[PDB]
Amino acid sequence: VNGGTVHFKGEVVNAACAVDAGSVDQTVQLGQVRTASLAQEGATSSAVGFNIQLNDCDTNVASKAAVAFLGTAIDAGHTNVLALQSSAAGSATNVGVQILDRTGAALTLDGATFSSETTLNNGTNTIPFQARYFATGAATPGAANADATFKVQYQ
Amino acid sequence: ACAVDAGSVDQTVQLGQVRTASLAQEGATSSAVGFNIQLNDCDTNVASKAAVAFLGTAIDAGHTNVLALQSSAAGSATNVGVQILDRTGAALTLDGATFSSETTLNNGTNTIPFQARYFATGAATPGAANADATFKVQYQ
Amino acid sequence: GVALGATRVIYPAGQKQEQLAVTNNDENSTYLIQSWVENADGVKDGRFIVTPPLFAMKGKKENTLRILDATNNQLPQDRESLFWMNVKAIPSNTLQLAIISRIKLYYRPAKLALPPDQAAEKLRFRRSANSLTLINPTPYYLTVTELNAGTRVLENALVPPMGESTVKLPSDAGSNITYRTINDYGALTPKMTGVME
Amino acid sequence: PQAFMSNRARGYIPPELWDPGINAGLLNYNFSGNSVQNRIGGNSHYAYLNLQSGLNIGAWRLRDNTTWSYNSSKNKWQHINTWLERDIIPLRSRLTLGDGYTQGDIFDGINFRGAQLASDDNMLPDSQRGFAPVIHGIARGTAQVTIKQNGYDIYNSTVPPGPFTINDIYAAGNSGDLQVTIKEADGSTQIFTVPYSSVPLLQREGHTRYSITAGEYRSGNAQQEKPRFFQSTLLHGLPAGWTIYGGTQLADRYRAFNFGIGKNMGALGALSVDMTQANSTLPDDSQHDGQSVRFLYNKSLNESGTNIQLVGYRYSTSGYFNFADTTYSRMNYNKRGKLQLTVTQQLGRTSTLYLSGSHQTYWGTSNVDEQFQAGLNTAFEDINWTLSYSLTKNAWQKGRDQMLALNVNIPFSHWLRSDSKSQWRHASASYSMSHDLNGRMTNLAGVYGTLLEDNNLSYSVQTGYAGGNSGSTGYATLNYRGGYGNANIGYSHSDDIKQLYYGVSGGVLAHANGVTLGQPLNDTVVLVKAPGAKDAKVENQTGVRTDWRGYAVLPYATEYRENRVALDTNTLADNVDLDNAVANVVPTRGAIVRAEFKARVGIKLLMTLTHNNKPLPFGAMVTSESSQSSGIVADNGQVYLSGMPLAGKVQVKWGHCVANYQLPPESQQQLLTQLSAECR
Repeated sequence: VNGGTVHFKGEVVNAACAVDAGSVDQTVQLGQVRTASLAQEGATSSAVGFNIQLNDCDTNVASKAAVAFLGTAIDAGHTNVLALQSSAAGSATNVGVQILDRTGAALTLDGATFSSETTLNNGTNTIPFQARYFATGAATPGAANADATFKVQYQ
Repeated sequence: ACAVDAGSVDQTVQLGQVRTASLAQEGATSSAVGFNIQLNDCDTNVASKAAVAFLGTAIDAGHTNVLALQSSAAGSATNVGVQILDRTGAALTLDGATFSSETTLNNGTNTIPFQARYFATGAATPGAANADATFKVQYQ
Repeated sequence: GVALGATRVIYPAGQKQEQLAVTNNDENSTYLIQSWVENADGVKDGRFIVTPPLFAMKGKKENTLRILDATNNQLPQDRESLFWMNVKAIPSNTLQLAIISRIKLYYRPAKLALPPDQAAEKLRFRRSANSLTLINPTPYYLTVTELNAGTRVLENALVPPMGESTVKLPSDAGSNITYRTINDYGALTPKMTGVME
Repeated sequence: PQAFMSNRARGYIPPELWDPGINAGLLNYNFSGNSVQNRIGGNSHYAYLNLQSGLNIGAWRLRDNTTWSYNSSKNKWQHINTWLERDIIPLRSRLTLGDGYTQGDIFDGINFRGAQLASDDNMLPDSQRGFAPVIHGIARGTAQVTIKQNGYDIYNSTVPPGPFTINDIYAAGNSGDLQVTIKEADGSTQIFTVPYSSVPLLQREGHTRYSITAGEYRSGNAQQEKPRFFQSTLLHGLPAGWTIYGGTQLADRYRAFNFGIGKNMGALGALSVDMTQANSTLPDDSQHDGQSVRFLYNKSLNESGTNIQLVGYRYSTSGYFNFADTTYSRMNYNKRGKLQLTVTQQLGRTSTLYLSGSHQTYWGTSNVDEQFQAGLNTAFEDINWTLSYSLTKNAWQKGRDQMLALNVNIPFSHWLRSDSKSQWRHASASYSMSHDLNGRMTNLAGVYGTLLEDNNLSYSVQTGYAGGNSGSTGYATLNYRGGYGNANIGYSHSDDIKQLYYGVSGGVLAHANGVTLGQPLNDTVVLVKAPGAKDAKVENQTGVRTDWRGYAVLPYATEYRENRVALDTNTLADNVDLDNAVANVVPTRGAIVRAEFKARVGIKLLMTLTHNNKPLPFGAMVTSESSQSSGIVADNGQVYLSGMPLAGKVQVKWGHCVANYQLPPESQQQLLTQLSAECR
């Protein structure tokens, strides 16, 4: 007519954020290079926008994560310009891609991280970035696809 | 009559490790973990049917069918509790008088199965979830 | 995009193989996972070996990285040691993005003078002009967040064990200091006040 | 528009991914034995063996139950239940042939033997379960909707410029105030709130549950007969918070029709009223017609999440009998009214006062069966205490019949430090004191916990004292949950009684790849097959280890859900490396699903390969046909290989090179070996 007690013991573990960059395969499309427009070093191209979503995680762990970009610099002077990674007939000359910030300031590719400042969009936490071409003297009609590395320090 | 089996008086159930991805929003539940309550010497003539009722602290009035995890020195998880299902798969109210589904008492040993589950009321913070419940048995 | 099981992996001394879960939530995504361990200076090191180093993940799948020890008991047994575990997801005219998730690997000696619970409280503050130094006598790495000097946050600090970390403080901030350190599992400890000792 | 789009619910699994299982046998045994030694009657031995056989061939699941009893004086094998079950995916239903029970909620629970086809709710995604309002709306322009609870957000998504219906809202407890907020790109945000109150008889809009049962009636009592009967049950969720539930219970002598409606009034609460009209032929030739009404009310959260009230009234007019009264013997006082009032009040965020009152009056017999229950459970830090009171004044002169109980649970972690390595951390002290309001005291103080590395061996030593008689009843128990079975042994000592309990429970699977032993099974089971990986503990389960052949069985797996099965890489032989340490299986109801793991038994090797004194390029594939192994070069020519012989050769395909290598026995004994081998 009477019984005892049952106790339940378990652990709830925090999970790291899942990073989604732009479209599938972490790919962001860029407009084709304009040979006439990419004349001088200061010449630029269309600043195509994209975003990185830190989904499947809490809005606190996502917000506390530091963020950085890195890659291969094309030249000593062009620290912020990513070297194009292409070994074919489609390699272009004196071209590269720049990863900009929200405002439009250049982002260092050395690895110096900065606060994410994630915007809490209805879905999840998001950080927007932009990419644009940066000529360095000359232009060539070739597909100047590049490769960059995203670093997220989960504090 | 009969009584609860020796050893089933005080029982411990290891739910395991669950992640905020599994419990991120209100109503999300983890994988059920089975556990049984055993009765010995229950004869058909003395008591045909029996059922149990669990008595435990509710995390909030709104969710009276789920438990409240106890605070710990290291740190207790927030907005998550323990929910006790049944053979039919429905939740059990943690009130003393609300009993479970009836069962047929076979002569001798009789095992009644139940499931323990994690129930998240909102976003779940990481930590250790430990909960207690007291169960009483009514024979018919 | 790949995800790690926890944002903080604590490896106790004396074990051989820690485990860390890697998962792929996206159903249609082919990935190449490359994992390694660097010291506290961001230098690739062989003291911890993550196996398999590079492997291919197809679709929605979960694997387990085994962190094998090779310290040979050459690390100090007095205080915790810090390492950085980096997991990179190569997504094998367009620029591709490879994500490097970096987590903290705490090599924790088996026997310590103080339990982890009391480490957070014993964190004193040395206040001076344009400085809010945090002194941590406890032998644990303290992850101080939401460092409020009255009405303003300073930044997120990582105070080493038995060390004094430095933080720049604007003079307009008030005397009152409130903080909260991230615990073992990754949650936020309730907001404590700060003593001036 | 989203409404026209076939948007799937959250956590939806296609029926094709569901695993029927494997064609395999099943045998669950539970042997128990009691040695009772009393000074008056010497010693006696009792034995009870419960054997549950089964066969899962194709999709059909045959199950059979048998009991064997022994006293110390004869053997009597007694069948109990046999049933052949199956799941019909197109009908979203479950079919059962043979013995079974009626899960009827509108009607009373009935045990039978026949055919039952009943819709199953577990097959539905977890999101579309229970009761939750479905949001219908028209969004002008592409908008973003955030249906948010009183506390936090629930459903955030994007909606096209058209009609949209959202039915993925979770149950979210009994009561909820869902604020639907749509935000258009151009127009100002549009918000509206909907409250709801759920009742177990309420169903979601456009949701149907049905149950068709036919066959003989089976009951434990020998007096009751075995008439054939039919039972139809239907539960439909109409739009706008209405639910229509009907039922028909037909037999030779009993014919009943139940009709009822349930309503979700929102802030007011939830209501459910049903009338059952029944014509029954009693055991005597007299025929009785009757109607019974079951009114049920659920009030929403009063104050601010403090009080919840449930009022269940049942009026059974004279001449209303259930099926049992009809099915009584050839020759063998009705309930004029029943009232259940339950009030739960939460206070101090820790104490939960539960008050319950049952009040049943009969026809003729004016005596009322009053039953009052009051529970007060509080959880102050680790301390967990409970004070309960009961008062039962029934018709058959039960008197006052009061009872008081006090239970305190104090874990030892309250005093032990957080990082303590002592086994005492997984221990607690339970103190119970019961009074019968007459001087009868029942004290019981005990320690309990687990004392094994995997926390399998659960121990419990509780002494006691029953005083009117003054008997100090000690009680010791040890349960062990190993990888082969559960073994429990206990010693119950009294003033003149010594009881020794000893039992073993286990499960046996005669699958295609030999016989596998393990813990007692529970409906669905997962057969983890990792040949060559001996004694490898599985994850998130206690005491479930692979046998010497590498086959183990998981006691429980959630049906029609994505569950993870992981092998603990920490407690695994250093000579073995798994290609995949985690698998996912979606089992059907009562299905044996194989989670296959590939394990390499050779030594673990890290090879630095250089071609023409140059490291091999990134992404190069290094295979070895000698032991069937593969790997990918990471950097600097470092490649990982699992399951490799002592002396061998590997092939490298950067875009065809061979690398020979030899290893010493000390290298073979090393955990992970590192060697450098120049390639051709």
